Parts: sequence; C-alpha cells; structure tokens
Amino acid sequence: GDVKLFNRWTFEDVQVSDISLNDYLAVTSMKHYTFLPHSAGRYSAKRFRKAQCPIIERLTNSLMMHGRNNGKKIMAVRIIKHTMEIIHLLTDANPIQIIVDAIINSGPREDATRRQAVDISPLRRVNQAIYLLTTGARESAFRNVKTIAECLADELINAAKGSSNSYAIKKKDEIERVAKANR
Amino acid sequence: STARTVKDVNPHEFVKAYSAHLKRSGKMELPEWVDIVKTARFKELPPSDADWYYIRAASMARKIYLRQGIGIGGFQKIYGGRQRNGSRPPHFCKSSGAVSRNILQELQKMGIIDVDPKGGRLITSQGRRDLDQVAGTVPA
Amino acid sequence: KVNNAVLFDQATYDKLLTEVPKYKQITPSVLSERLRINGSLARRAIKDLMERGLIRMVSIHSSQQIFTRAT
Amino acid sequence: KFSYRGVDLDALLDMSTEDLVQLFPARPRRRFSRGLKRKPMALVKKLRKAKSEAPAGEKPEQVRTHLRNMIIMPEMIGSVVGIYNGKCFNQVEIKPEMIGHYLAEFSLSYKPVKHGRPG
Amino acid sequence: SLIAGEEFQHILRVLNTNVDGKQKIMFALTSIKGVGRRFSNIVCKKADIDMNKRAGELSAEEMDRLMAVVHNPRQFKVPDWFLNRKKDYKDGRFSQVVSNAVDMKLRDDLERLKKIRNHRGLRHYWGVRVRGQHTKTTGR
Amino acid sequence: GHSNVWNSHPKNYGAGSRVCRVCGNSHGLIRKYGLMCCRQCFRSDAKDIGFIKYR
Amino acid sequence: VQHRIRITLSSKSVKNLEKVCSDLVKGAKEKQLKVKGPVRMPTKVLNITTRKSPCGEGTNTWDRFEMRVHKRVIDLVSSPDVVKQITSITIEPGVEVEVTISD
RNA sequence: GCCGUUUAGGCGACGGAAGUUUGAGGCAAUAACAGGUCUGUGAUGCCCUUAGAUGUUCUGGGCCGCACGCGCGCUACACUGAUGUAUUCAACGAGUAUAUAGCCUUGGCCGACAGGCCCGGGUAAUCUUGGGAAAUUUCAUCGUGAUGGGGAUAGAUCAUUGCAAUUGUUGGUCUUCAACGAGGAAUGCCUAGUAAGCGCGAGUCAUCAGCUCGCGUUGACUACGUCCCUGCC
Ligand SMILES: [K+]
Ligand SMILES: [K+]
Ligand SMILES: [K+]
Ligand SMILES: [Mg+2]
Ligand SMILES: [Mg+2]
Ligand SMILES: [Mg+2]
Ligand SMILES: [Mg+2]
Ligand SMILES: [Mg+2]
Ligand SMILES: [Mg+2]
Ligand SMILES: [Mg+2]
Ligand SMILES: [Mg+2]
Ligand SMILES: [Mg+2]
Ligand SMILES: [Mg+2]
Ligand SMILES: [Mg+2]
Ligand SMILES: [Zn+2]
Repeated sequence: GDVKLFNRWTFEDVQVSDISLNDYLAVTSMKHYTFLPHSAGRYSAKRFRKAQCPIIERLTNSLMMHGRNNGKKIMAVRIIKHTMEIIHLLTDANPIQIIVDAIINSGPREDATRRQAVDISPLRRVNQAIYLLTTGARESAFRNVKTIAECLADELINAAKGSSNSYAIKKKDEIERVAKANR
Repeated sequence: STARTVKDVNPHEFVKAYSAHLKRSGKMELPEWVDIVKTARFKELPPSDADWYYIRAASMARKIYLRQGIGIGGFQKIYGGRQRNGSRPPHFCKSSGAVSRNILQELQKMGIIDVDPKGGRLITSQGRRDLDQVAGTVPA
Repeated sequence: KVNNAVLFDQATYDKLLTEVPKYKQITPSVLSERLRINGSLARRAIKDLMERGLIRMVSIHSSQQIFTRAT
Repeated sequence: KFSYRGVDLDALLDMSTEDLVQLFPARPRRRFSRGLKRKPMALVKKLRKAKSEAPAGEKPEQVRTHLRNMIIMPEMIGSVVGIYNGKCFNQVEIKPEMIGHYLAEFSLSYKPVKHGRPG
Repeated sequence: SLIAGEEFQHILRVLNTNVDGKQKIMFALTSIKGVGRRFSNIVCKKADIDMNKRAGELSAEEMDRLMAVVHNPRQFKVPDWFLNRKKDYKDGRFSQVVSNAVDMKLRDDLERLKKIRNHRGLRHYWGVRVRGQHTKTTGR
Repeated sequence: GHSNVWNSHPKNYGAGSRVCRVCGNSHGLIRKYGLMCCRQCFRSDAKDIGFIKYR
Repeated sequence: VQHRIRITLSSKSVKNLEKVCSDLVKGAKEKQLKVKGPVRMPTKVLNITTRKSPCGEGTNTWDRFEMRVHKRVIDLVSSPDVVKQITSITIEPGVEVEVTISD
C-alpha cells in the first residue's frame, strides 16, 4: 500500500470482475499503480500500448474536451480528485472500485457495422465506456450550476450500480439494441 | 516554527500576514486615489479587496526581498497580464506605474526598501529583518 | 428559468439548520438545487453551518467546496 | 446663442489664440502646438481680405482652396470657402457650430451610394 | 447566512428605471443608463455603501446617498476624467449624464452634425457606419 | 518658383522613399539587416550575399 | 607581458575560423604566452524568409535563407608587439580578425 | 523469439538517449502546361505614346466607397467560466548616424491612464533581456439570469506617430451594451510532443497585425487498417 492515488486511496483491494476486460484496464498489476493520474507517457507509439496506461489517467485524458479545455490536464486531475472524494463520500467505498465498475458496466459489447451486428473488442469496449462516461458528465455540467466534478461523480456512481439513470448506460443500451434489431 | 525566512513559507500566507502587519503598523499613508484607480489599464474594475494597497505593498516587499534592482517598469511588467481586446486577439499589457511608485515610496518611508545606486530598489537590513521576523509567525 | 432566492425566509433557515445537516454530501450546488437558493446564498449558508458546527469539511477548493455532516 | 464651452461668440472672436487652443479639442490642440504651415495661415490672410473687402453686409466673395486638413477658427465664421474635393470646389458658408472641425468634413469627396441592379 | 428583511424590496424605482432587488447593489446600479460597472463601483464606495449587500437590502437613506453621489460625482470628489460628458460643447461643464439624458445628449449631438452637413452627421443620417469601417461585406 | 514645387513632398518615410538597391522598385523590399533588396532581387543574389538554404 | 589583449574573430564558415583560431592559439603557446581561448560565442543566425514566387500565383511556398555568423574570442596577456607579430600570418578569407588592447 | 519461400522483410521483446529508414526539413529525375508573372528587374521582341506626354513632378481625391453573394480568419455563445487578488515558469529572434537626439530601451521623477521629463547602457552571451509571456495555479466574488457571458455599434473627451489623422492611424478615460444560448445542406485539417489551447518574436512599419513566417508553453482522443468515397498510378 505504498503507492496510493493522491496518497489517499489504495490500489490493492480493486477487483476487476470481467475476465475479458482485465488486460485493458490497468488497475490490478502493481506496475499500474500510480500516485497521480498524470504521467506524460508515450502510450500512442504502438497499437496496444494505451492498454498498459493507468485507467484513472485514461479517464482524466477524456476530460480535456472540448477545445476550450484542450491541454488543461492539471485542471482535469483536480476534477478527478474532487470526483473521487465525492464518490467516497456518497458510496463509502474505494473510488477506484466504483470507477472500474462504472467502466465495466458502460462499455458496449456488440455493435452494428456496415448492418451486421459485430462484437466489440475489449480495448474499444473500455474506450467507449470512458468516452460515454466523460461525455455524459460534460453534457450534464454544461450550462448547469452543478460542477463538472459533481456531475462526473453522479455519472460514475449511477454507472457503477448499473442504473439506467446514467447517460452512459442509457447509450450503451441503445447501441447494443440497434445491434439486436439489426442482428 | 520560527527560524523560518521568507523563502521557507508559502507565499500566499506570507503576503496575507505581511499585509496585516503593514496595516497594523500604521506607517502607511494611503493616496486619495486608492478607491478609484485600477492596477492596470487592461483591468476593467478596481481591486475588489479594500486592503489591496497593503496586499500589493506586501507583494512588492517580498519581491524586493527575493530580488534586487527591480524598477518601476519592472514592477509594471510583473503585475501586468493579459489584455482582452474585444473582437481582437489578446496580448500582454503592463500595470500602472503610479501605484508601484507610490507604494515603493511609502515603503521607503518605512526603511523597508531603499534605492540602490545600480538602479531600482534594494531591501534594507531593517526590511529584511521585518520580513524574516514575520515569516516565523506564519503557521506551517 | 431558475427562480433561486437570494435571502432565506425563516422557514427555509429552519430547514437549512435541521434537514441539511442530515445530507451526506453538502456542496453549494446541492443546496442551491434543493433549497431553491442562489449559489452565493448556498456558499454563505455553508459557511454559517460550518460556524454553528453542524457540518464537517472534507475538501475546500476555489472551484469545488465539499462538505459533509459531522453526525 | 452659440457658445463653444460656455463662452459667447463675441468673446470667442475677441479671445486670445492661446486660450482658443485650450477650448479646442485635442486634435486641434496638437495641430496648433506643432505649428501651422504657411498655406494654413495664408488661407486665413486671404479670408480676412475677403471679409474686409466685402462691399457691405453681403457674403464675402468665395475663396477657393485645396486645404481640407484645416482647423476652422472662430475668425472665419463669416467666410465663404470652397473646398476642393478632388474634382470641384464645394462652396460652404462657415457657421459657428463648425468651429474646430476640418474643412474636409464639409465637402463630400464621394457620392452617396444608391444601389441599382444586383448584377 | 443573512436571513432576510421585512423591508426587502424586489423592484426599486430608481432614476425612472427599475432596479432588481435580488441583485448586488453595484451591478444593480448599472440598470440606469449612464451608469456603468466602474462608475457604479465608484458611486458605491463614495456613498459608503456595503458592496457585499443586495439592492433590496438597502434602506431609503442609503439609496438617497447613492443618488447624492450619482447626481453630483464632483462634490463627492469623483475626478473629471471619470465622467461620460467631459467638457460639454455648449456648456463646457464636466458632468455625468444618466438616464434619458444620455439619449437626449445623443440626439442633440447628432442634430448638431446634421445641421452643419458634417460628414459624420451625414453618415448617421444615411444609416451607414460613421467610424470609418469597411461597409462592403459586414454590417449587412 | 518651380524648384520649390518639384520634389517638394517630404521623403522622410514611406514606401515611395526606399527603393531596391539593385532595381529601384519599391515593392516587396527587404529592409532587414540593411539589405535594401526587393524580394525577387534578394532571391536572385542571395547566394552572392551569402545566405544559404539549409531548411 | 604587460597588457591584456582580446582578439575577436568572426566568420561565416566554421572550418576557416577554427583553423585560424588554432593557428593563433598555437602561436601563443609556442611563444609561452598564456592564452585563454578560443571562447566560442553563441552563433548568430541571420534569417530571411521570402515567397519564392516572383509574383502572387501558385502555392505560397517559402524559402528560408540563413547566414550563420560564428564569433571567437581569444584573451592573451602581452604587449602589442607580439600580438601584431602573431596576427600577421595568412588569415584566411572571410575571417575578420580584430585586436583590442585592454588594461 | 515468432512469422515469412524460413529469402527480401514484418511483428513482438530486452537492452538502449534513440528501434516509426529516431523526428523534422532542405535538395530533388524525364516530359509537360499556350499555368502565373511584360505591375520585381537599366531581362526583353513587337506594337502604342512621347512636350497640351500613357514621361516626370506637385496639389487634391480614389484604391476603404455599399440593397447583395462567396473565401481565409478573429471574437464568442460561458461556472472545465468571467471578474478581482495572490503567485511564477519559455523559446525563437531584434536593436542606434549620437548629431542636445535617430534604434532597443534600463533606472529615477511627474502623471489614474495615456503619456511626458531627466540621467544613462548597448553596434551587443556584455545593455534592453536570467527576456519578469499567457494559458495555467491560488483565494475570493458572481450563481445559470444574454447574467459580472459577448463586445459589435455609438457619444464625449485626452494623448501619441506624422508635413498632414476628416472617411474615425493608433492608444487611453467614462459612457453606450447589438447579434450570438454551439450553428441546415455541405465541407477542411490532423496519427505524438501531433491536434487543439495559450502567449511571444520577426517581416511589413513614421504610426497601424484580426495576416503571414518562426518560437516555445500546456498537451490529448482515436487508428496502427481499407479501397467504400475522392483523386492518382
Ligand atoms: K517578369
Ligand atoms: K513588353
Ligand atoms: K519587387
Ligand atoms: Mg456547470
Ligand atoms: Mg521608463
Ligand atoms: Mg482565446
Ligand atoms: Mg494563358
Ligand atoms: Mg485592396
Ligand atoms: Mg484570473
Ligand atoms: Mg450582459
Ligand atoms: Mg466581459
Ligand atoms: Mg493603413
Ligand atoms: Mg509588428
Ligand atoms: Mg477532401
Ligand atoms: Zn529589385
């Protein structure tokens, strides 16, 4: 327990349930434990190197949108910290487990290309989960008194439970449905 | 604890403590144009803090403590920032020179900062002592 | 169209002093949405409840102020 | 009763030139402070002849000039100047409300556009 | 925080203008034409009016002092470079034009140029731009 | 007096006062470093003047 | 000897300037004069960027011309006589030698 | 190590500063196009004009004109923000005829600003400049309201450049406070220190940068394929 996120949250007790989505969320291995969701890492030179990037950092990078927020990663890390504290307040559990549960219960597993229904790979699954989570939080925050950190916390908490009150889960459902209608 | 100099304390707390120190000392005479002026022309409102004069005095006192030879133009550049030009791109702008000069002269009329022959302003031994003895009171 | 109030009425002050300390998370946004009050009033009410000692503070920051209940 | 900063027209006529600069706006003030060139004074020296040699209480004979960048003085409230606009001299009887303005501001150098075919 | 007051007025009829009582007094005074944020700030400071209050929180006397300052910024020592009518054409007096007098001064200043056939007055009369901007592609 | 109305406009500044030192054209003039050549003339004599293209 | 001599060398080429500098510092070290140098100043990069087209047609393509000025400073302690006796060898073209006597 | 005809090569891995011929440029074949340029050239054939000139110069005006259409852009529509404090990190480059002084300006004084005055430094790793850049950071205010978002338009006024500022050169001060709440059909650029954000320098230049050519700061998402479209072979 030497490395803790923000020196306030433990990594050892994080259980990544899905065996499929296990090598594409970098939380369990000790090599993927970091103090800060900020690395300035070169996780884009190769095709499958962003999978070995810490998952909190992958969540943080999707907050640097839109263009008005591009490159502002310290503010994104601040949002992540203030979101992880609200998560611990409203769930009394480890915020990293809530985050991995939300990313697991948000990635669509089947999609319709071309309209044949195709199955999503684990990497695109986690990418879509993160994209939907941060997109829903950002759209909740836009033109709203609620802070982006509070909207992110609410979205993550509702996605961890599996409730259809989270924009990501509603959208996952639509996506997979259109791949059931067009099977 | 004590034995902490200025380069040991958080600047945000040191400036707040030294502005209170200066306001308590009662050796600062404020101009008539304290509640009117803006710190710079790119500013669109006067400072919202009533004790902004003492806060800026503490800020410049600390800056003269850490560096020697700062002139009025240098302090105009230090407290200058971004100007928004309406429909035109923003650029850098400089601060007001009257405010900097008046506060520095008020700080010369306390023996905190003198003026060096080499140009600008230096910190006096009494000013160094004052800032260092206030830095020890700053809670860590 | 928000109709957030800027000054409490005595009934809303009573509800702020009784029901709000029972909230788990207490931030200006939640109080503004629930009590139908302005964000300035929310921040100032949070400061007053921190003065009467009816809440704790989990994290304070310029953008986000996070408070919780002591009980 | 034309005033120009609370003064009266007669007092303005009699007022010293160094004060009259201080009643004028900043652009005329800088113009006078940098010193007027020989063509500007010469035009007023011709306008005062036109005003004096005027037969009687009729308008002074038109004095044409190319001087568009000239500050209108209170001395010239009786003058009838024709300013060249590039193509012709437009006659203007200078009025006291015109004090401080340029002569160019009273001789249009283009034609007001009235649009026709969309083309 | 501060709970309320039985005297709290939601709409205050001020200088033939309606001021929202649910607004901070400084930005509430910017409802009257001729008063901007900076002149309202100066008026609030010179009238000794709390800037952390709301317009409805103030009493009758406080707005009376605000109007003493607004109708005579000079007696209250507001410098002359701070006025929207500096060195009036006819009068030559510095003054702060507020309310419908701003529109009146606009109309009179335009009529002055529309009688002397000045270029800018004719531009105003033609409904075109008066500050020397290109009119081919913008302003449509 | 024709000599006081011939070339009587001031040439203290303006584009119509500086000319190419190789051709006398007043357009596209590079005043940097005191070159005083036009763009086209500098592009032609640059090798002689000593400007080498590396990037 | 007595006085302090600063020889400034400038050039547009590195090899000629460096071999001239080597000749100077070799001559200085043969006559047993102490030499501080060569000291290489930051290289000046004179840059001109202009549209290659002699007109205004085509892709607006830009050629970037550069002139690189290399400055070398040699600091001896000696008398003027030995200095002009040293800086009298064949200085290669393009190299601007400049001798200045200090205290 | 595996794949590959076990070749030529590819993928992965250790090590390594670097493994994507390391990144980015410069240069860049044959053959063309009635491509642009006679308004760069004291490069030019021919034709026209040549003293009441299509020469030259001076004055003034125009190139800016405004029912409208199109292209490149800048500023936004906000709280992942605006405003006011506090705070502290670049790089590329540029700079004088010293005449009282010319360019870059330090320091002192006056001035709310704008600016002015007075001593000086620097032809420059020496002085401007350790380039005291912003975004960012911190605290506070605002509180979802076209609102403290936005700043178009407009009035008054003061300064500076200039021989001259009106058809506002520009910079200030107070005031005025429009559309715009994310943009239809379309369509552009982009695969890593990249896009995007942020500012700086240079060229133009007496003054004027919403433009270009460079610079650094902050710094992602997505893909590691295909011929579906577009084009080329
Ligand atoms: K040609
Ligand atoms: K020809
Ligand atoms: K040319
Ligand atoms: Mg929000
Ligand atoms: Mg100065
Ligand atoms: Mg911007
Ligand atoms: Mg052709
Ligand atoms: Mg044009
Ligand atoms: Mg700020
Ligand atoms: Mg508004
Ligand atoms: Mg604004
Ligand atoms: Mg121009
Ligand atoms: Mg420029
Ligand atoms: Mg295309
Ligand atoms: Zn040429």
